[PDB]
Amino acid sequence: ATGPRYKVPMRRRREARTDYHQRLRLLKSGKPRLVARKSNKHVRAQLVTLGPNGDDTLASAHSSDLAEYGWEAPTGNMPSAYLTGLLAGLRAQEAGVEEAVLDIGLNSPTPGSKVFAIQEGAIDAGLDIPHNDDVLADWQRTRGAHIAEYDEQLEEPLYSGDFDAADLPEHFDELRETLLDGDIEL
Amino acid sequence: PSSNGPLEGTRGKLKNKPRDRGTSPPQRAVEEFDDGEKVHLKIDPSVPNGRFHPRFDGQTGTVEGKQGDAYKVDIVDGGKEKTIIVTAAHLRRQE
Amino acid sequence: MHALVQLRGEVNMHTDIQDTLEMLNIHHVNHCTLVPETDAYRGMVAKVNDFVAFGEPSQETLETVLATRAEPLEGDADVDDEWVAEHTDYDDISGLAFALLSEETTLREQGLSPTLRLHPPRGGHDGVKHPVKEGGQLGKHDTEGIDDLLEAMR
Amino acid sequence: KPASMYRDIDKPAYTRREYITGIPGSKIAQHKMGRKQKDADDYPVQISLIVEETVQLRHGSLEASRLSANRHLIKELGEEGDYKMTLRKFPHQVLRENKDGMRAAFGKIVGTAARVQAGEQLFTAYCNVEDAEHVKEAFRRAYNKITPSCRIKVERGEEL
Amino acid sequence: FHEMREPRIEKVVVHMGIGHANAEDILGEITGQMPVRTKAKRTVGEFDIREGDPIGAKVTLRDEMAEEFLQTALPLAELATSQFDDTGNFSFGLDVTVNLVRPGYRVAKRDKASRSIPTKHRLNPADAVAFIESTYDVEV
RNA sequence: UUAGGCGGCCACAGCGGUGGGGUUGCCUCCCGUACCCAUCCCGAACACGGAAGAUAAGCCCACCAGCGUUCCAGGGAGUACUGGAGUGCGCGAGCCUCUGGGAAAUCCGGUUCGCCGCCACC
RNA sequence: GAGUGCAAGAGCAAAAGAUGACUUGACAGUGUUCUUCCCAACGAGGAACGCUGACGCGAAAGCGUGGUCUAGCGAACCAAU
RNA sequence: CCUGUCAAACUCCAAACUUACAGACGCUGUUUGACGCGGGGAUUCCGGUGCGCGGGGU
Ligand SMILES: [Cl-]
Ligand SMILES: [Cl-]
Ligand SMILES: [Mg+2]
Ligand SMILES: [Mg+2]
Ligand SMILES: [Mg+2]
Ligand SMILES: [Mg+2]
Ligand SMILES: [Mg+2]
Ligand SMILES: [Mg+2]
Ligand SMILES: [Mg+2]
Ligand SMILES: [Mg+2]
Ligand code: NA
Ligand code: NA
Ligand code: NA
Ligand code: NA
Ligand code: NA
Ligand SMILES: [Sr+2]
Ligand SMILES: [Sr+2]
Ligand SMILES: [Sr+2]
Ligand SMILES: [Sr+2]
Ligand SMILES: [Sr+2]
Ligand SMILES: [Sr+2]
Ligand SMILES: [Sr+2]
Repeated sequence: ATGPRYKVPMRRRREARTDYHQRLRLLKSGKPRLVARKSNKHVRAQLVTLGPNGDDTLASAHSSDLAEYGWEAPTGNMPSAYLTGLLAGLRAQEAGVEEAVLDIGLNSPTPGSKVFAIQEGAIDAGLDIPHNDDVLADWQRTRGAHIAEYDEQLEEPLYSGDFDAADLPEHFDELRETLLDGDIEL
Repeated sequence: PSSNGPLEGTRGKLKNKPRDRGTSPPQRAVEEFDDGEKVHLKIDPSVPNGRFHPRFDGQTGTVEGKQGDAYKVDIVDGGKEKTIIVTAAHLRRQE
Repeated sequence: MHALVQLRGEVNMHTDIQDTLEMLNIHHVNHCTLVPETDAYRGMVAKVNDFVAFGEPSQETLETVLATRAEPLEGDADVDDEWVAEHTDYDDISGLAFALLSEETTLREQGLSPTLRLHPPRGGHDGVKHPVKEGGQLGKHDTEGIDDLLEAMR
Repeated sequence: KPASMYRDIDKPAYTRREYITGIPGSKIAQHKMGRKQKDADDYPVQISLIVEETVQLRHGSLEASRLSANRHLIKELGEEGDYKMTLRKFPHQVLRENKDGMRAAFGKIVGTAARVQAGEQLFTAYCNVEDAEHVKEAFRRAYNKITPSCRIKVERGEEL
Repeated sequence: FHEMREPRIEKVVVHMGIGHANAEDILGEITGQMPVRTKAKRTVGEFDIREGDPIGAKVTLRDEMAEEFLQTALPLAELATSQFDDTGNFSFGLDVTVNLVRPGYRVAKRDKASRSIPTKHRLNPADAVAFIESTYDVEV
């Protein structure tokens, strides 16, 4: 920018979307990456592999296409995250993918976070992924219990639209139960 | 030379042009080569580890297996055969 | 196709330059050879440019020299039309000369020594200390120029 | 010391003051003479002294020639005549002398010189058509004090 | 268009640059929340050689804690034109700084895909004076 | 790709500027702290929960060349320098001819306001 | 352009720098290769890269075979351990 | 802004040229066995000059 000698960062570094130092350490495993990403409203999980002209996504799952199996709840929470991971995980198994390493991008490794929920989901789908159980939220929270008990302090329905008043972690069970099922159109 | 260390007279060859300064892209540090492949040897100023002796910059050897993540590349120094341990970060496929 | 004639001896000439002449089958002063005009050969003659005389000869001249100085790969045997006819893919010297000039074959392929051992230039040459443009005999010549030399070294 | 000792360019450029100490000061008093508040474009005539051979000119010679030239312009045009002259080269090359025989001979620092390539302008003066023959005379005296033969060339000027 | 352009108070930083403390207590009571020690850099002749070591304290107020503070803080100073920043900030006073900005400032404070706020969307001295002045007090 | 995710090359992509775009869609800003988690002080950030509002930021789309950069034509320049050769010139430092290569500054007119790969998606 | 212990040159910015916390991989064993000594034989020393064992930290990939890289080093006999 | 100059231990630029590997042509080798491997025997470790490029020194 200033002159001939000026040094402009790599594009994805300017955009502040790719931590290249973390990326290298990640790519060293030689395994595919389980890309866990978040949006204010959605959660995405991708199984990316290295390629000659750029990465290759062999399977993915977006919280949006979660409804395609019977999801009538919001898509920016724990139950949403876990399920999206499981879906992507299952699709991954179908593609022949057997193992991966969790890539959480610029998100923080906070215990019980959603990226770890995504990870737990993928692991349950049958994917072998280096993890640490006690960094994963305890079952109930993944189910969405923390949200139900929150709506208990009602007086005003947590959810605007009507999915339900006291919400349902039971819906979480139905959807998971539905995915672990062999049939299911992936 | 006034000294005989490994970096004597390596001012130019081990220095980046200002614009190529800074951490290098990971893609080439992870590249995979097969036994028999011809590879050009050139140290990347920005990459500290996995280097070979500077005297060998410019060689084009033959990958003949690996040691850990580094590669074992065969070359001919003048008339003598030598095996060089080097990581992909400092290698490029020929052609 | 160019005609190469070494006009300057080996003493004191760079070794890589001497080795080049040897790869072009010339090992003595006044020895001539016929070389195709390729990028590979072009570099070689350019490197020897200062110890040789070269250029494209005329059909007739090549014929005179072939008759007078061509030789079998082995032996004394004169290389006349009959010889050419009973040993080569051609009917006479002219057919051979033409094919060489048109670069379709080489003296070797036809069982001939790659070298034409010429005689010193009758009347002397223009000197080996200057190129053609300066009045000397070194370097690239005119077709008429090469012809004069080759004919003189008949 | 004779100039024969330093006039040729037979040594590496030696100018890095970060590695050389005790360099004698320059004897050149001025590089811009005459009316330095005026421009060169404000004059019809521009004459330069051109060096015909590549050489090194010690600061002692520059000053002597610059002096004998500007000193003439002063005498003929006045301490404020309407003219301006410039010595465009600066003595960057540091000079040594080995003043123990050839043992540890690297010389001690003794001076500075300017490297001038043949065909370059050492001096360039600007004057009016009237004082054209005076500047030519100043240069004649100037080239009698520097090693090489020179050409007095009239650049901007055709009133002949 | 206006709703997402009208100024706001991101933070009010109250701090006392002492030089060696017992002052934390007052800031805590006048602000309503815990104070923070302040270390220093570079050694100084004024018996200030100890690099890392208490020298001051500050408190960053956000939301109500800030307004409820300014309501009784602003009335203590005589805001002037020069006393304003170029980004649209002003510091008066024990120091009391007020950081003002528009709605989408987070864009430059978040971790992912952060970005610097365009000049057009940056607050101005004038735009600031107005906003503030437009709330219990006078300018210059 | 009517706004997304992961990238490769790593300024042709930078700097700066103009215009346009979003009812249950996307990204955001945004709203909000019971929880997982968090601030040597602040739900600012990080983390979690969520849609009342908005397209003003970001982002995506279209475009401008003033600065920086890439490449191209002409000029500078076959100049500077240079591998091979010379009973060519010069008192000499050095130069010239033949042969094979061949710049840089700079001027001028164009180019460049990214290109490409994988996945997902009215 | 700072900083990174010390020459000089080089490397480094969501770090190789700064702060904070934790920790002792400045670990034992044994190699490959380069260097020392271009080419081309030659010791001590050095470095890079492995494996086996045991560990530290991290969610994990991973990092740690001392200090970002090139100086900071010593045979046999004998003694002590 | 304008205007005057430089660098062995400066570089936004940048040759000629030297150099690793590969293919092609040339030359060479398969009875003259190359390339390479193992073994016996040395001599040698005062050099000099021209040219090109140097560094020191009048
Ligand atoms: Cl994300
Ligand atoms: Cl090595
Ligand atoms: Mg050098
Ligand atoms: Mg014969
Ligand atoms: Mg006679
Ligand atoms: Mg004669
Ligand atoms: Mg707009
Ligand atoms: Mg002479
Ligand atoms: Mg003893
Ligand atoms: Mg002892
Ligand atoms: Na780099
Ligand atoms: Na002595
Ligand atoms: Na403290
Ligand atoms: Na917008
Ligand atoms: Na050793
Ligand atoms: Sr000399
Ligand atoms: Sr003279
Ligand atoms: Sr908030
Ligand atoms: Sr003389
Ligand atoms: Sr050309
Ligand atoms: Sr290290
Ligand atoms: Sr060389």
